[PDB]
Amino acid sequence: GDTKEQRILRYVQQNAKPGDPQSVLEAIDTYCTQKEWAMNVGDAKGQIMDAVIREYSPSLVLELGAYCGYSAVRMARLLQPGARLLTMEINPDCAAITQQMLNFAGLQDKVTILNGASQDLIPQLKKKYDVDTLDMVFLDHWKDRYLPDTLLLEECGLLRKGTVLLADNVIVPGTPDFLAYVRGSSSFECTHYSSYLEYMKVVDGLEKAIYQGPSSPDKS
Ligand SMILES: COc1ccc(C2(c3cc(-c4sc(C)nc4C)[nH]n3)CC2)cc1
Ligand code: NA
Ligand code: NA
Repeated sequence: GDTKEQRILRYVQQNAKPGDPQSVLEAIDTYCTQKEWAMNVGDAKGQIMDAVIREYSPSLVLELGAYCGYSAVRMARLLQPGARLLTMEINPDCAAITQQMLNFAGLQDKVTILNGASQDLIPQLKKKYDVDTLDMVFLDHWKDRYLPDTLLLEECGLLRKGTVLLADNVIVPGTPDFLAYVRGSSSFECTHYSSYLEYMKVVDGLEKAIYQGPSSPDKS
């Protein structure tokens, strides 16, 4: 039984070149803009992601919401040797697509795919995936989970001063609880990157929130 996600993967395999992540990105963006809409960061937002990756040169990245693997390919292709992407995907079939997408792109050695819910997997990272702290987190999963998973990352000790969080769709459909919290909290230094939705003629944006450390207890 044919699914949209299988169709995306098929289009890449036919038209992109194996071992060429850039051709894979172009294939998906072409498919989604010309053939069939799909939840896709798209190339405009993708360039903001690229710039963030290049600026901070993360050695360990956590992605929430891999879907078909476009963002995983986008980020992993800019990771240095020894750098790692951990990506989480709650749907088993999408997780399988993401693995095949990364395999095709030649990036499978840089990426660990975890199939499960963010709130179940995030607390296992220190013990099971030998994580200390994360250099960067990309949020693009269920929008009502941005705030609680950010709070969970903090309390699990996975954030350090300087950790970049980059969150997509903070305007459309919107994550106002997440935005209120990080912008108002002194634990996060925030900036907003506006970008037009490729399909919709509505303005969206990514929020970049840089962790400053835990807030200090009240003194004497
Ligand atoms: C209806 O809107 C959607 C639907 C699906 C998605 C995707 C997604 C979400 C997750 C979740 S959810 C959760 C609690 N932990 C994880 C890891 N993995 N992949 C991207 C496929 C994003 C937005
Ligand atoms: Na998105
Ligand atoms: Na803030």
